[PDB]
Amino acid sequence: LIVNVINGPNLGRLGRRGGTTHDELVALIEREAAELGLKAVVRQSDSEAQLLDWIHQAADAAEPVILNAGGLTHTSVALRDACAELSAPLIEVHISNVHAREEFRRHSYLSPIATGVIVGLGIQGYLLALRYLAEHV
Amino acid sequence: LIVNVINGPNLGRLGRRGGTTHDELVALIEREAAELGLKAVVRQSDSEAQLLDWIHQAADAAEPVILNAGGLTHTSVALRDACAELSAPLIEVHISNVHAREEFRRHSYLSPIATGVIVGLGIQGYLLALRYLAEHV
Amino acid sequence: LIVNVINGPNLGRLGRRGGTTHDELVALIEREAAELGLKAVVRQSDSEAQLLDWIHQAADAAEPVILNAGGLTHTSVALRDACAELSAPLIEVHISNVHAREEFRRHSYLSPIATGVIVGLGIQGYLLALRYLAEHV
Amino acid sequence: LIVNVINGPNLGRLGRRGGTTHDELVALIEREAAELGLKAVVRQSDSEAQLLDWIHQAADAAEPVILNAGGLTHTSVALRDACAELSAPLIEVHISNVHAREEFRRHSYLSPIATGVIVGLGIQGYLLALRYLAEHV
Amino acid sequence: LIVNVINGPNLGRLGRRGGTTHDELVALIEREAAELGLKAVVRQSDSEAQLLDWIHQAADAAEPVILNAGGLTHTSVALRDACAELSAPLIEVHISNVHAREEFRRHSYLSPIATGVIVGLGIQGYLLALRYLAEHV
Amino acid sequence: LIVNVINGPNLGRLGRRGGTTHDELVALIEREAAELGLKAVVRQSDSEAQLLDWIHQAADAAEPVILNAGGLTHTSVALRDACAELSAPLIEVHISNVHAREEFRRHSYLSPIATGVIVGLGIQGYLLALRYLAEHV
Amino acid sequence: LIVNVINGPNLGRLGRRGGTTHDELVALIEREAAELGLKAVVRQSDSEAQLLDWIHQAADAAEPVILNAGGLTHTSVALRDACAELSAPLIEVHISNVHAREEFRRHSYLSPIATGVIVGLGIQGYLLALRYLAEHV
Amino acid sequence: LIVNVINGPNLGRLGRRGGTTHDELVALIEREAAELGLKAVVRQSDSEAQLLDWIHQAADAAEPVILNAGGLTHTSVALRDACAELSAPLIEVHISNVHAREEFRRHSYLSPIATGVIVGLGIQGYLLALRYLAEHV
Amino acid sequence: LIVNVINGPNLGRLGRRGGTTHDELVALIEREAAELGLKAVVRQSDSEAQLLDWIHQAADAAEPVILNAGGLTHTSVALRDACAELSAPLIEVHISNVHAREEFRRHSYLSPIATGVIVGLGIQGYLLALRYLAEHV
Amino acid sequence: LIVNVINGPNLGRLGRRGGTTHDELVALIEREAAELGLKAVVRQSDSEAQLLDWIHQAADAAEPVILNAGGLTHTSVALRDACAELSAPLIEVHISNVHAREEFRRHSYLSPIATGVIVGLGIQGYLLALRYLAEHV
Amino acid sequence: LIVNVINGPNLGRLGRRGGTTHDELVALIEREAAELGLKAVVRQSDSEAQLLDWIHQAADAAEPVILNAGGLTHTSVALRDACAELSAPLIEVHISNVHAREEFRRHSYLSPIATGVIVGLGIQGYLLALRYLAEHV
Amino acid sequence: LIVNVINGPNLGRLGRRGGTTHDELVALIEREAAELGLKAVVRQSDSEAQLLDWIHQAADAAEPVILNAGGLTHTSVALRDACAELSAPLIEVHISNVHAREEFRRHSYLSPIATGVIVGLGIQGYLLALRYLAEHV
Ligand SMILES: O=C(O)[C@]1(O)C=C(CO)[C@@H](O)[C@H](O)C1
Ligand SMILES: O=C(O)[C@]1(O)C=C(CO)[C@@H](O)[C@H](O)C1
Ligand SMILES: O=C(O)[C@]1(O)C=C(CO)[C@@H](O)[C@H](O)C1
Ligand SMILES: O=C(O)[C@]1(O)C=C(CO)[C@@H](O)[C@H](O)C1
Ligand SMILES: O=C(O)[C@]1(O)C=C(CO)[C@@H](O)[C@H](O)C1
Ligand SMILES: O=C(O)[C@]1(O)C=C(CO)[C@@H](O)[C@H](O)C1
Ligand SMILES: O=C(O)[C@]1(O)C=C(CO)[C@@H](O)[C@H](O)C1
Ligand SMILES: O=C(O)[C@]1(O)C=C(CO)[C@@H](O)[C@H](O)C1
Ligand SMILES: O=C(O)[C@]1(O)C=C(CO)[C@@H](O)[C@H](O)C1
Ligand SMILES: O=C(O)[C@]1(O)C=C(CO)[C@@H](O)[C@H](O)C1
Ligand SMILES: O=C(O)[C@]1(O)C=C(CO)[C@@H](O)[C@H](O)C1
Ligand SMILES: O=C(O)[C@]1(O)C=C(CO)[C@@H](O)[C@H](O)C1
Repeated sequence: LIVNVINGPNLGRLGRRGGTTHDELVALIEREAAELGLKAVVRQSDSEAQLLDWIHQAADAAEPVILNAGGLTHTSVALRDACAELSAPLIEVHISNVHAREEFRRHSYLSPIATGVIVGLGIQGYLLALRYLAEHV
Repeated sequence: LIVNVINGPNLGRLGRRGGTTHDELVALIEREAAELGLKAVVRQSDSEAQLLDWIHQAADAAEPVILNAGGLTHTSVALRDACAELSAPLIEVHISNVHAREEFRRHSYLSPIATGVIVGLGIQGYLLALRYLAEHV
Repeated sequence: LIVNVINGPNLGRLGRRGGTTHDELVALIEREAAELGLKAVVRQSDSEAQLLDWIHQAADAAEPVILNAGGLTHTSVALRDACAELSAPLIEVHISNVHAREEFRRHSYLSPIATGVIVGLGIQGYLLALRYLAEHV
Repeated sequence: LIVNVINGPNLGRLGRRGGTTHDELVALIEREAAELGLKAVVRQSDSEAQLLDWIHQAADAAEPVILNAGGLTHTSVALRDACAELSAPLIEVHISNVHAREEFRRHSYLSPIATGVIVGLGIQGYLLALRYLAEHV
Repeated sequence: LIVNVINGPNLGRLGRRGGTTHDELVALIEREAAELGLKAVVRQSDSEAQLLDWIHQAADAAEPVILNAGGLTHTSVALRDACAELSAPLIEVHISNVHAREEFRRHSYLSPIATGVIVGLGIQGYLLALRYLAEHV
Repeated sequence: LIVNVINGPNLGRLGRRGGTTHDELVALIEREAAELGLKAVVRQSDSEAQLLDWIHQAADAAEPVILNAGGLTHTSVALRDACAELSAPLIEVHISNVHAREEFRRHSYLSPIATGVIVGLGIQGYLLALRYLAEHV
Repeated sequence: LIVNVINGPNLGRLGRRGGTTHDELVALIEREAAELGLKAVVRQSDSEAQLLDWIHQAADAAEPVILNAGGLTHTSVALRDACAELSAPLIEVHISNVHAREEFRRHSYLSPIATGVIVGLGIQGYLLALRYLAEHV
Repeated sequence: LIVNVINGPNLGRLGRRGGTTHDELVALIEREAAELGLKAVVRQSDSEAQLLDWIHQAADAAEPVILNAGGLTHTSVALRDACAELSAPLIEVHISNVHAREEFRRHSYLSPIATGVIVGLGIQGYLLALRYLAEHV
Repeated sequence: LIVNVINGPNLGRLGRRGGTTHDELVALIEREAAELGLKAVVRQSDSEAQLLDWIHQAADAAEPVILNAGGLTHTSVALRDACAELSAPLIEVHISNVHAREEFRRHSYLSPIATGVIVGLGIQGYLLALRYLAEHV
Repeated sequence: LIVNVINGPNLGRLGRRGGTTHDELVALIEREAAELGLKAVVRQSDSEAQLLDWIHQAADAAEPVILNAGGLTHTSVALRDACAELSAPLIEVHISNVHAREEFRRHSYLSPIATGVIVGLGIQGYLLALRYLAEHV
Repeated sequence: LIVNVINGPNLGRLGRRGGTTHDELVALIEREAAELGLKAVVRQSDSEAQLLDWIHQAADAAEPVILNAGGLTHTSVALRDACAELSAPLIEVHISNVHAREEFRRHSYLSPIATGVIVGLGIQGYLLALRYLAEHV
Repeated sequence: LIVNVINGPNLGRLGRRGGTTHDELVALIEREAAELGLKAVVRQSDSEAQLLDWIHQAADAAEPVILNAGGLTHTSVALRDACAELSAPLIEVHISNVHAREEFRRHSYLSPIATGVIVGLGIQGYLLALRYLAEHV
């Protein structure tokens, strides 16, 4: 019924970073989420402690999370441990294809405790992640 | 307009392997592909040489491929080299979450030369992969 | 009651490869298997897709497998995934002592999902593998 | 004519460790060894220095050894160097399937200087190891 | 005379994470610390920058620290560098046994610049850490 | 009610190795163990086979063990396998901070099958280990 | 015309950490920067999210950055990704010689996407970094 | 007198893959092989089992092989084991310079059991390989 | 029109090292190079600085190089950097099959910046390398 | 008062290698060194033995060295051992950013025994290195 | 004045292992040690606990040790820790050249805490080790 | 009858590097070599090409070599290949204990093709190496 979309560091910068901005991204998600009969609560923070607080809320609330954690994907165990609490499905999103880049990008602390992972499908990955969650209730 | 869905070894065995069989899988894909205005040509082979021949056809034809190559994902460079020819988008599909399993499963020769990757969303990954390709023409 | 003996690539070549040929090997197994009150269905293929099809049959049928997969032992995850289905015991056979050779030979994708492993006892390993299966029904 | 069965540390504890005890194990081996026309001299020690002294005796005497060295398998070069002297066949036995366990268990200092290796066939591995030695004189 | 107990990310969640909550934990520490003739100043933050500021205070003040840094243990050099300043003893605490879990958990940037480490003794580790500090003034 | 304190090689040498000797150590433990309402049975051996025999006794008896195995910590799988039998809690003790020394010292075969680990708190670690066991019956 | 000097965690502590404090450091930079005809905007934060926000400003503004990111150098991909946006030159500064210390300090996520790197020249590295930027406009 | 030229997977695709096709390649080899007084029997297959059967024929026949095994070079031990039988010279051919590409391409299971290796000289490598074999009878 | 053949350390010793000496080698190359319509300028030095000076000349002159750098192949980046300047083709020659020897021999700093590589074809590799260069002008 | 600038192999080639030649480089250094009140003695050699002899002179003389050792940076321990003697400061210079290139370039035997390191600031690094040495007497 | 020669496991077997036996070895050492004005106390044990007890005696007594620890060289930290106590010189002896054998033999826990090491000079290494100790008092 | 003592780079510097100089070293060797009935031809060079030329002479001449190759020990394959020619014994000498230093010092390309190795016995190692060669003719 409710989905939490959580974006980590440097995901404010889309565009600036042919560029669809985060404000547009929120717009998209929220539209494609109203057709699915869902509500999308989309947030972005550069602060790990903020991201954690949001994932705590989703844990207590048992609402599924769609998480594009940015560069913390590859480095953060604190984040992963907060994700591990979640009882509702967790879906890991990457806009770029990470496996086509630096080799250090090919490890994710989050993948192994997520339900599943979408990578390289761009902005639409978010929308697809939504559609998975709609069809699994 | 046309999408090639290609399944590698042991993907005949779905079910037998709560189990949705491959025949059902073909049924699904072909239905969700008719709503998208697409045609889905879905095949499965245990033979690498067959898989290659199908990817050659898709290369010459420039039709996008959705490829769940099975255990050849982790081992086959021949396959990857055949995928590399493709001019149309390539999407890598995994039913199980591979990153939640054996560590050797977390390397894919295909990922780095694919457009993108879906993992752990089950049978639906195929359907989502479709939807990406529809929205990108 | 029935045992499947499956030999992978280059195991046709025994002798040619002091040499007991595969035809002799089949002869042996089938004799020592009649004394044990068993039936031995012994096959050999250079084709992975064939090997898989045979292991599929043994999976559906729930008949134990004795598998000397050759050089695919060290490289094939597809094979291992097909072996993983088996409900009846799986025994991995190696004629040569693999640990006495190249270091890459000392990893087997099959070992960890087999019941057990015989290595370096030559042609007789097959016969011993039989005897294990007889005494465990 | 004579076979030395040598068990390393913690192999006294079988049972205690559905459990067939070492005393039963000795009983087994000695019975299945009388049918083969062999004599089985079965010993067990937690002391490496004792194990070595027994392998020295077998070296001087040129009597084949069946050796389940326990956790010293994975760690001991001293043992391996004592085994290296043997002129009669050496067979390495493991009750559990070692490759199905911790990854550190998948290296054996003994394997490369043994004639061959049996793993995961339980208590019977000893009996099979016997049968190899009978048929090779 | 004064001890600083510092808990890192996700240590607010004890219980929720049979569960003794952090508020209970603070209660414990502060009780067992009054019997030892000590004062326990116990804090928790998800923010690394906050944790650092607290460790700066303890550095300037030369008051011993008991630090359970959470998932930052395994990843943070910034934290370790702040701990390195401390002149009073530093004790690293882990509730779970970390060595019994994922292999990446078995490296701690903090251990080598701590006085010592307690792991897997649960909530009591904190109390024991206290008792070390009491007996060493 | 009874605790087994077991010290491995070179732990006789405390002092000789500002030095509190083992005889003093036994004295300590036995005093702090009488206040806790416990009995401490403290032994030390340079012989692995002896250490194993003591851990066998504790296994059969189901009495908790406090084990400082010395340099066998880092090398011995035989020891670890004997510790694995224990049903009562096992606590691993290190006097020095091992993580502050050679890098090879930072792996312990014992840690992952122990209840927990104390490191770098000196002689007192033993006393703290006691106190854990008292409070957990 | 304008240079951004950005210092990461624990760089407030210079001195306390023969010690020239950060306030002195700012004093220095700002003096040697007025002789070069430049303006130096020098900031320090323990918060990664703050550091990122400052690097975002420098990215949008296209003003060169001199960045001593502290312990986040060795661990942070989020930081590196924010640095990657910069169009103006980026210079990485280290006061201590990092290659003369722990081996983990010899990898920097920042180096490969920086213009260049100064290491071990102490406080003056900042001043030299300035002088590079003056001579390259 | 006779040379076997064997091409592995995806070597049908030359051109399609400035492009000289395989049919042209066969044409070349067969021309430059008639001047050398040789006969060239050139085949190509995507099927490993076919490649093996051809190498078996060359083994029995003791006719030298020129082998460009494609992506199976880097992955196949079965192939290597079939090549190992050959008594006549084996020459490994690569059109592209493999060492100038992905790092995984820089290991060949075939190289160590070949007579020698040609890499990066393009289509002509085949012709040079011929010329070696002519001058060595 | 002109080819530079450059041999590194210990290549004076051919023969001494069934042995064709370097003087013979020069003789060969110069003969097979006159039939190809080429001129071969063949040199050998044990001195890296000399080898570099010769490769500098070939760089300035834009004349192709055939380089058998000896043991500097596996160790020298200085050499590789000098080879990198060359605009004319560079061909790496090895008399022995290097991949059939020590594992450290299987890395070449030169391979990745060469046009191509010949290995294990003996003295003739030089002659083949010539023939490549003739046919590519 | 005197500074030794020492350039290793292939640093003669600047320009040839938009290009400022070594002769220009010497010109620069010597000018910017006269303003600093210093004398710059700048040399370049492709010969390691020459470089060593120059560093021996600087060692005996106790005059600081600025050393851009070229490709010997990454490979030479002999050089590093000669640098280790120096009592006056040693500064390591790299024109290119080495960390932005091949991964093997990111280890320097010299860095850990140098005072400090400048990398990627081009020709000016030399001038900055000078300025460090002037301000530190 | 007194030297302790200590031989580890399997060093009883010299000869049996052209063979000079240990009894001869003791004879040698004791003769060449009387000419040097020394006394040689030569012992051998397969038991680590015995070896340790002897090294404890040499530690307390401050008499130099010549130690050929056999296969415990490569595996034993307990031994190394006992050797670390010694105040008198420790010399590590190996009869065979260990670096010419298996790669695992090329690490010695003892080397780094020994005064020095002799390897591959056969039985005489002992005599040379003596001569070092004579000339260093 | 004749022994070649060859010292590599930076071994001129003994003393300067309590210091016995090389001139003294030559003096020593030549004295202790006259008592042994030998002649010692002792040379030192910083030039690898010189060292090689000397080892070539010893190869042709079949006179044993005592080689302390300095930092080229750890890096040079060219040297090792020149040493490999020698028919007379080769003894590797190190003054310092190399295993007590940097970890990169614990690999020697020379050790595996030497007769044996002396390390950490200082200047006397040379004299002992002599004595080995005297007693082995
Ligand atoms: O582009 C993405 O999807 C990505 O997850 C985001 C960031 C941050 O921009 C990067 O840190 C990741 O490597 C990739
Ligand atoms: O389940 C999947 O999606 C998967 O791609 C398929 C197979 C084959 O069943 C496995 O070989 C892969 O590891 C995972
Ligand atoms: O000899 C065997 O038992 C073996 O399994 C078979 C082959 C193929 O001959 C090899 O590929 C294996 O390494 C070993
Ligand atoms: O169970 C076995 O066969 C085994 O060899 C025995 C021990 C000791 O119980 C373990 O140390 C080995 O890992 C496995
Ligand atoms: O449970 C612990 O003691 C621990 O330190 C805490 C966290 C965070 O909950 C984890 O990140 C650590 O891996 C283990
Ligand atoms: O000091 C300890 O606590 C320790 O467990 C003991 C020994 C043996 O003295 C060492 O072998 C260990 O590395 C550390
Ligand atoms: O001293 C430095 O220049 C340095 O960049 C700073 C810190 C933080 O003090 C450390 O984290 C770095 O390793 C080194
Ligand atoms: O181009 C070649 O020579 C090559 O051997 C062929 C293929 C298959 O095209 C690739 O799989 C190899 O990496 C390189
Ligand atoms: O034999 C060769 O072709 C080779 O290039 C030459 C030398 C030097 O003899 C060796 O250093 C190389 O490993 C191999
Ligand atoms: O460009 C440099 O600064 C450098 O030190 C020089 C050389 C040699 O040109 C290269 O060998 C180094 O990798 C980088
Ligand atoms: O031969 C030796 O000198 C040696 O130290 C002894 C043994 C035991 O024989 C081996 O375990 C060592 O690897 C080598
Ligand atoms: O001191 C030695 O014996 C040594 O061989 C010599 C040098 C060069 O001084 C060093 O390069 C070696 O690491 C050690």
